[PDB]
Amino acid sequence: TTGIATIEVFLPPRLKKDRKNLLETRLHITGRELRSKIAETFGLQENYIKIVINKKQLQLGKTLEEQGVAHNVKAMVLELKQSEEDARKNFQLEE
Amino acid sequence: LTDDGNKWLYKNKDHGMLSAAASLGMILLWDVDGGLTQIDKYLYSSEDYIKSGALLACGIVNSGVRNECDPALALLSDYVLHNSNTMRLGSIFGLGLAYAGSNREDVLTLLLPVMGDSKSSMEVAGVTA
Repeated sequence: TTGIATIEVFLPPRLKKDRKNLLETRLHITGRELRSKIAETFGLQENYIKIVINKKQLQLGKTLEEQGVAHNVKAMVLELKQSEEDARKNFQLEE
Repeated sequence: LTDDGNKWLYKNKDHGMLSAAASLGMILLWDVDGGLTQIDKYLYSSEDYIKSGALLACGIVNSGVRNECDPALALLSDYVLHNSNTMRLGSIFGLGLAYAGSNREDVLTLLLPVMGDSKSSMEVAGVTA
């Protein structure tokens, strides 16, 4: 409704919290803002979390309305020892 | 395989790299987070040939389990079409391990073009089927 949905994201075990710590935020600011907002709301680093969103991956070069991510788009927040892009550098060191 | 792996693998020539990288995922099964985070120091290797190695590790980690976020298709799909023959070997094989018996139409469909991709080498095909 009202062009918005709830993202059911998944966080990892090592960051000890509610294992699936949801990641609530807007969807209009760019993916650069996405890791900014995927990190700002529920206490994550803008550059220490990747969000594999709805069987896909964040394209943080694009906004959440354009990067393939969107509202309601569930993601596994791998405990990427560096950013999404920095685990697109770290998790991608082996990816 | 978790501390000096770059050193360890470097003494394996091609297929040696493939095997060593894949064990990285099998060393940590049933952890799409810990393993996938133990999957962050090799695959993008200067000999990117080992990408199949972590792709098997990528697929292997998801084998025997199912995550709601469908990690196996996401990471693997972008490289199942990778032109390099070795890059694809890990993709299709690792994907098969991850979703073995899943029968998911998407992954099955995505695997469909692999069969018909003539450019794919036979070794790509045999693993593909």
